[PDB]
Amino acid sequence: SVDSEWEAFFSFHTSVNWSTSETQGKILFKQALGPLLNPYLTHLAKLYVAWSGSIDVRFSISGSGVFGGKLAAIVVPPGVDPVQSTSMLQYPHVLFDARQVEPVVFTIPDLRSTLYHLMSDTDTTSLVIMIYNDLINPYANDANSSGCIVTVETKPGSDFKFHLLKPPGSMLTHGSVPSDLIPKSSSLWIGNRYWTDITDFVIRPFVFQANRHFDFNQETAGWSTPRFRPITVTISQKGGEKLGIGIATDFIVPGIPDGWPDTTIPSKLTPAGDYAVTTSNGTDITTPREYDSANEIVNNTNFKSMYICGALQRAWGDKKISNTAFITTATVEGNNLEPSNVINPTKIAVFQDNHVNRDVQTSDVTLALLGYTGIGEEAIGADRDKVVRISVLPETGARGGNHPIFYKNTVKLGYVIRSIDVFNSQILHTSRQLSLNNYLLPPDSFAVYRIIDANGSWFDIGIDSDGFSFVGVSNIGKLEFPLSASYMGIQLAKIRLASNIR
Amino acid sequence: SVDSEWEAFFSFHTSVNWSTSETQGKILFKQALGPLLNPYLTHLAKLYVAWSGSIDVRFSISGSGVFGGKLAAIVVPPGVDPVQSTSMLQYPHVLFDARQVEPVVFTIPDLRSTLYHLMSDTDTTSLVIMIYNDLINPYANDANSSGCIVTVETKPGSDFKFHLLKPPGSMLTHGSVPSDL
Amino acid sequence: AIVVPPGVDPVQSTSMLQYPHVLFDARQVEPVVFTIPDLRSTLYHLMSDTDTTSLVIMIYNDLINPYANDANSSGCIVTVETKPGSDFKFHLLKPPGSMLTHGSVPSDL
Amino acid sequence: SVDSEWEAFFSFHTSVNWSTSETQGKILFKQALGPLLNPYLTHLAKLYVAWSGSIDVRFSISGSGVFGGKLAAIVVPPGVDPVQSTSMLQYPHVLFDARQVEPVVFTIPDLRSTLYHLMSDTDTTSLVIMIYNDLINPYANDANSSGCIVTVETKPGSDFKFHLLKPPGSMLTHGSVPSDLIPKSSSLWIGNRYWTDITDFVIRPFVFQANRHFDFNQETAGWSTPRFRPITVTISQKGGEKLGIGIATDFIVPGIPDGWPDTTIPSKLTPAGDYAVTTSNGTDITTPREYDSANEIVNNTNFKSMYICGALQRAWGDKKISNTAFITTATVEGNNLEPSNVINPTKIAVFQDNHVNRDVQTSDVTLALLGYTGIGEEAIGADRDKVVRISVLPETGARGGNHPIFYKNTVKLGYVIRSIDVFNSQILHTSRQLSLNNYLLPPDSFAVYRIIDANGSWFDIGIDSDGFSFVGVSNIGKLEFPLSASYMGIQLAKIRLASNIR
Repeated sequence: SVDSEWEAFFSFHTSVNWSTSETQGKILFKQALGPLLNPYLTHLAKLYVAWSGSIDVRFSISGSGVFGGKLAAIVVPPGVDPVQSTSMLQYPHVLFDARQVEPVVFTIPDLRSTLYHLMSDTDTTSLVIMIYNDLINPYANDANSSGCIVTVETKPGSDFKFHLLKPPGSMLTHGSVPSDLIPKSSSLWIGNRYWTDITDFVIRPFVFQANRHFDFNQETAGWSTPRFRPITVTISQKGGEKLGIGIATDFIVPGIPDGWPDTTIPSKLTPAGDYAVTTSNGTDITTPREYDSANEIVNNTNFKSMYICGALQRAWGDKKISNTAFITTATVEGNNLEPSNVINPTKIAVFQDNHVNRDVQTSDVTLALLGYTGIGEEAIGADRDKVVRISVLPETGARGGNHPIFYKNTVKLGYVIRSIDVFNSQILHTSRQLSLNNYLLPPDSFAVYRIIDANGSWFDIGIDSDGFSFVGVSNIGKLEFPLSASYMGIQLAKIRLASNIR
Repeated sequence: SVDSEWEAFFSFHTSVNWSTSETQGKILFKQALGPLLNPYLTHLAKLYVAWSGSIDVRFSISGSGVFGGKLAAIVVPPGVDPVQSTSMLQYPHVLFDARQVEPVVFTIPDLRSTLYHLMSDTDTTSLVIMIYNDLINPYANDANSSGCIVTVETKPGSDFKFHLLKPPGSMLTHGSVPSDL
Repeated sequence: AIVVPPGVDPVQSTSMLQYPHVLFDARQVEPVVFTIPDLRSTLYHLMSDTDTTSLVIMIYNDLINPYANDANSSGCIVTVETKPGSDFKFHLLKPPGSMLTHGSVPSDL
Repeated sequence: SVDSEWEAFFSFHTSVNWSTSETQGKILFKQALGPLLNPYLTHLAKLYVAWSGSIDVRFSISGSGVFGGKLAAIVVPPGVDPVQSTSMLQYPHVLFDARQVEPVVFTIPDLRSTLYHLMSDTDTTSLVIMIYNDLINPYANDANSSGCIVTVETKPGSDFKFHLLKPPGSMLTHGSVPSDLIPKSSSLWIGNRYWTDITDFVIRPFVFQANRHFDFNQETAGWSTPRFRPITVTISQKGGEKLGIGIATDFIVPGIPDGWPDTTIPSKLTPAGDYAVTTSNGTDITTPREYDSANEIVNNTNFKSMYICGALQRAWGDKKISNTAFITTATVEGNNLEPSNVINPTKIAVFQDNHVNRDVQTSDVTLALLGYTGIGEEAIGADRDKVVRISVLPETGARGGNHPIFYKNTVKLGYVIRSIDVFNSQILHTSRQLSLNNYLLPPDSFAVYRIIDANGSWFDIGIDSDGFSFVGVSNIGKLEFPLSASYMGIQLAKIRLASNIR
């Protein structure tokens, strides 16, 4: 019928899990006006610049005649932001019961300062829901008793109409919706500190990483392009023995080579020892911890905590066969190698095949990345003292009841056989976008992303205004890895990201 | 729209916890007439000296289809003060069920001796609620079994309008609301 | 010819053309006259609002000439006139002297 | 005004370069009906399933009062496909002059068999343009005299309206528009046979490649996932010396490991010779060709044409240090290594650190990819005899006046210093899609893609129904590499892809 059928039916937006353990007064939908709500509108809005009117919002719950409880509805005017307190209720509101099978549908009228709302106006009328009266249940007791879900649909109000038709091509002055970061599919994900695909999650209280990490304003504390490619550096043949300290050749960070690893040696170690031990091979898996016993040991081997990497030797004047490569970042005074945490154009050591005293100079070329030195079960990047900052220290603490995560990756080792992994802050594909794009997100509203395994388990992940990953569970566990994700939008970080995991 | 939007929507007033251990007949809202009810009115009243008409009162409970019980509603005329006894019920009343999801909204009509109510008149019409029939619950037993809450909103009746406009500064003869200690 | 809505700034690339446009020929002796409709966020535009509707022109198809060869072959000029639209009217009458909050046009250096 | 402003103005579609050397009668717009034309419609159509009516088409040329020539317009009914012959004109047509400054605008009325057109119906009314009378120019002479361009816009006809509103989520039965393959940006492109970013184009008459190559029907002659990751194989320690022949561990091709290189040794060579020569180092660049002279030589070094790759050794029972890796695919009868072209679960050789006669077995683990053996200026994959087929031989000859290309990549070498490159068939990101998606394209209509450097140069690339890259120039040259692409749609491969390069 009408060429505007969407301007008629209802589209789903989001839904939340109202738990019986959720104390009186607690926000549930900080959702605000603006065509960013409904997807159709949001899509259509790509062709205009002007919007006005309101948006109807139908939503309901599936309460059982047993339950009892009431939800509140309040239309927050522009310029104010709702707080998760009670006082919010000393405001004209609309009570709402859990039994009511009839889904409620009211409208968020647009009160405006201007005539027409510029696409980007993030300051508009808003509506919210708060648990008036707790959710009671006749068979209380232990654990998270229960709690039903609540959905929320959306339909463009009647009085809602656009206005200014933009001419195609004239780049948008603001930024697209952040619901386009993580790829819907677990397959191609891969860490940002290491080119391996993720295979697990890390529930932590703190997170820190600058190398290849990008901010939401496109800025980056880092020192390297959001991609993994070979590292080409020119080192001046020392004539004596191993040297290090070789400045890069072509990178978007004066000195500090784009692609150069992350951490540094956790102790004033020296460069030497052939196949330096860490004892017992064949004695596979008798070893994790602190060397397990006297005979059997867990860590030494001289150049420990070193980044292994194939490498093509230059030749300058002459002499062949690549041969080595063992790197990191620290000060190379003498034949020692004290660790620096601050990274500058004077801390890039390596190992070589220099040789011959004519003092032939400017050796090598390139080297990649393959492994690292088996420092026990230390998932690289778990301590500030080990992460190398260029100046600043990008991080994030537990905002709201949410906790920060990492992305348990996997890093091959050498001397041993094959093992150990390493964390990760941003799913590579993300950073990639961050740097190449430019969005808009409230410094208090994450970027709700749904994750789901192959059974039923599912949880949400958020994105910090800085660019980190958050979770609403105290601990997550094992789940079928044929994972796939999705995007919801934004929600005040002050609310937990529900999940049906465990 | 109307420069009097408050004279339209409902504002919260107070709410109480109706427990299943609360014996038959027990007051819950000794609340009385007078602009002191709704905050908007109460605030606006600061500019007048005269008020009249009634005030509508919407309020409800969130009962579960399981529960059973009835609440009573009674409009106590001025000059009398409700007692927490049963006999109160041998008076025209309006029964009320815990299941009813529909929130009730009736009015407290202003019966008056005078023409216009002086701001301070603490002797006016009044409304109250009493637990007609206990609150029963199929899974009784030990401790304070359970008991749901009940809210109460307020909206200025239609026939409610002030009257005498006081000139600013002329100190108020009575006293402000104690909700400021 | 393309009418760029407010909040965006035209780039000297091609993609600009994957937008509703109006082709224009070099032969057409008839001078074209269209309007730049004002789409606005507010009700009335404050004198200083530098963020408004906009129009632009881009060379769709190169300028060809049957006698090519060396040097800057040739190339003709193009003019542009202006007339206040009908629906264009002011609104707030400022009282003299009340210093202007913004700044005069730089065409006076 | 109208919430349907697009249903009013005109949108650009495509334009062509009408040359004065273009002989009488030659198609220029095989364009056919269907919302796939206009982008707005095409986009909107995502929400329906039914469309009907016609589409208006405004387009014109910028002819100079000097020129002379006429273009023809013909509305080809459904079920027939226009031929690039003259006879096409013995059909009711509409003549068209080069001088006419007034842009013509007619409609392609929808004649239909059914009531409503199912989204996928590729058999509908169609319109085309053919050069009635050559393009004449008073100052003829040498070279490609001249020739002006012609554009073509589109606007949804009035009588054009959709019909069936599909419910979201119910996966589309057909396939999206192929205008979404190549990434708009030269940056992240990288070859499909090698993980290096492209840096040049190869104008060739023939093309062949199966490994990591995908068809348009999602099928692949290949033997490996459209991605680059380490190759893990288990080889049975021979006890004697070097072995090879080790079956994979986990790949979607029985035997043939996913990721295993492409070509094989071009001669019955053996496994030996330490730093086997190919003479003169330091004698840099005195050497390309056929060894240049007696003293100086260009190719031998025993294990020539071998794929170099770091590799982590297993250990089975015992004994350490990775150490080697040099691979390819051929039969390993004895200590010889004759080349097989046909690849089966019995042709995967390597080099090792087996040792000790207890006959300790099942050695190694993994190995990656770094280099190859300097076979002169041979851009790997330039001869059928060198490319390894699993059974079939995917390729493409010069369809129409168009020529096939490759993607001159870059592959590091060893013994020398650093040099030589290698071809490539599909821009990786492409194959990636091909395998993960499912589109629709006429076996005679490419996928027009525009390429542009940083000056002005620009040309088009097409996609074969099989999945190859084509060009409309006999030779392309050097151009500023800050390249970026785009997508147009589809055009009968029988037409050349114009370009403003050279």
